[PDB]
Formats: sequence, structure tokens, C-alpha cells
Amino acid sequence: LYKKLKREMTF
Amino acid sequence: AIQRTPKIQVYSRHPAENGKSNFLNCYVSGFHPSDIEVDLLKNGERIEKVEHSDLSFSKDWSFYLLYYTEFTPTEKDEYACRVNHVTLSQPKIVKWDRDM
Amino acid sequence: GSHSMRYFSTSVSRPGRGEPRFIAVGYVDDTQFVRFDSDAASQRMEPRAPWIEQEGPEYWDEETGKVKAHSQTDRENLRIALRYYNQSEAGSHTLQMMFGCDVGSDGRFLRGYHQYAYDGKDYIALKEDLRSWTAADMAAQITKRKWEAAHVAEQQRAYLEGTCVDGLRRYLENGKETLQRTDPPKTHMTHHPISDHEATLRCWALGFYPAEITLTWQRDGEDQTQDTELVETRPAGDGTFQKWAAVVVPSGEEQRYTCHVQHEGLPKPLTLRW
Repeated sequence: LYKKLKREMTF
Repeated sequence: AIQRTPKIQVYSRHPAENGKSNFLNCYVSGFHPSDIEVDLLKNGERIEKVEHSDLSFSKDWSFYLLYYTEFTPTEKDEYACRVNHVTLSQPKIVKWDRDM
Repeated sequence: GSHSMRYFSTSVSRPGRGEPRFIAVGYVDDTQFVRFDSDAASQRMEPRAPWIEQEGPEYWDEETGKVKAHSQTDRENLRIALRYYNQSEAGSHTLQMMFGCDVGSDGRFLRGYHQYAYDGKDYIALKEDLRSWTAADMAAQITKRKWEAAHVAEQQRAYLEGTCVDGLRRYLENGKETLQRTDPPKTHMTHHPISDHEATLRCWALGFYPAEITLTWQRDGEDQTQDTELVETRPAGDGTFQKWAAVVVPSGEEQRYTCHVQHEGLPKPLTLRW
């Protein structure tokens, strides 16, 4: 079960 | 953009028995970058049906790939592994020993 | 005993050749279970393990949604970094990322990991306390300062403890056959002369799981690490592992040496003598 960051955070 | 010369190991899956169907593994590790070319040879001539494991790395961020093919060694047949990488002035060739 | 599940993401730019290439693989302990590839034609998360092929398609769908979400995250992560450090687009650069979790023999949470590395060196990574970030250079402070202010560390900790663990909990049931087994090494010595006054002693361990192991040479019970050769642990490719260490000895003093093997499948560790 993989990371789901909801809304994803780039640098 | 750090660089890491790969560690190459060539071996049978099971210890060899001439005329018994083993696998041949060439395992490279500890290298950087990740682009690496690897071939498996019979008497010096490349082997066509070769699959490889999936690209991964260790905790130190150094990559490891396992290249493998089924085979049946003879007393005659020489086998080896050819690896080229950005860190190698020429491709390095590793002859499979039944004792390694 | 203790158990682990990690996800490893390698992305690489190829400036002339289009988009960057993204490769990610699942592992429980030293057993691999799934894979995903930017360049594959499937464009789905494919199983690499027999016990994980049993999962429903709504499992596969949701997982391959989230990994695809990562892939573009890291592709833009690679653009941001070339910008941040001011390297030229002509160069090919690499971004590796790992996350995952550890559990005890009863299965409670132990440790958790979330970290990235740029060009083989650490860029950013989450602290053990799971409340802060370690940032090597002045680039990662910016991303730290982005992710601090954006409350990333809070959201991943909830994943790592809640989600990461519960899946590892089911996988280890699902794969009871393979995952929880432990295999003792088959071990023995081989003897390979070089000159008439010297010989090479190699101690072997074959067909063991997990891959964590300790090989040792000694003389008269005293420890020999000086003259010892020791190879990196090699996957046998059937799912087991292989390793050896070797020493050079004056012939004929050989039975004066002992090879010592320690592995978790061994009730008591061993001693080999010629």
C-alpha cells in the first residue's frame, strides 16, 4: 500500500 | 553527481553439475549512476534470452541489478559476464568459475 | 522476527531522449512483490510475487493511481532541482526516493522512513522522531521550509504508522508461506592452492533467507579480519541468498583456522573447520 499524499508536495 | 564503480559477481544459482540445468547469474551492485550495460557470454558470444531483475538500490543509494539465464554447462563451455559503465575505461569481462 | 516493507523510486532524466524514466519496486524484507515502470507498455503496477497476485483489481487500480502520482511528482522534482542548483538541462541527473516502515515480532510499529537522494547523495529525509526533516544543503532547506510550512511531516507520519503498517500486516499473512519462513544456510569449505607454500580457504553459505548474515574467519580462536576477503551478499535468484569469505593461509596450517557463520535460521551459530 503506496504513499498517497492527498494533494502532492513537490519541492 | 557522484560516481561508483560496480561490483560484479558471476555464479551459478546451484553449485554446478555438468549436464544439469542450472541458472547463470551475473550480479552487479554498488554503482552510480544507474545506466549500466551487462551481457552474458558463451565462449565469448553474447546470449540472447536474458532477463534482468528490477532496478533497485541499497541503503547507501547504490544500485543493484541481477542478470540471469537458464543454462546447462559442459566441461568445455566457457561462460563469462561483460559489464560496461561510465566508470570503466573499457568493458570489463568476468569469467565464471565453478568455484566462485 | 522483525519485518520491513520499503518502496524504492529511481527517476532519471534523459535530456535528448524525452521525458525522465521512473522505476519503482516494492519489497517486504528481502522479498520483492511489485514493480512499476515509466517505459513499460502495461502502465499498471505489476505483481512480482506469487502471494500478491491474489489482490482485487480495485487494489491494483488505486495503487497504480498513487505510484503514477509519485512519478510525475518526482519528474517535476527533477525540474525544480536543476533550477535550484542551476545545472544545465543537457546533463542527466538522478533522483532516488525511499519510504516504508518496520514492525516488531508482535507487529507493532518500530521505525519509519521517508527520504530522497539527488545524484547518489542525500538531499532531504525524514528524522527518526518523525517530526522534523534533515536537509543537507541550502537547496533542501528551501524544500524543508516548503514542507515544514506545508505540514508534510504530519501527513506522512499518518501514512507510515496507519497505512504502511496495516498493509505489511496483511502481506505477511497473505505470504505466510514465503514471507515468514526462514532458511538456514547450507555451508561448507573449499580449498584452492595458489603456490606450493600457500592455499586459499573459502567458506560458503548457500540458499539462505533473510539475507542479513555474518561471516567470520579466525585462527586459534583469534579473529583474522586482516587478511580476509569477503564478497557482497548475492541473490541466488530463486529467492534465497549466497555469500562467502575467504582467507589465504600458509600451507599446511589450515585446521588451525575456523570459519564462523551466524544466521537467524540457526538455533545456535556454526563453526567449520577443515
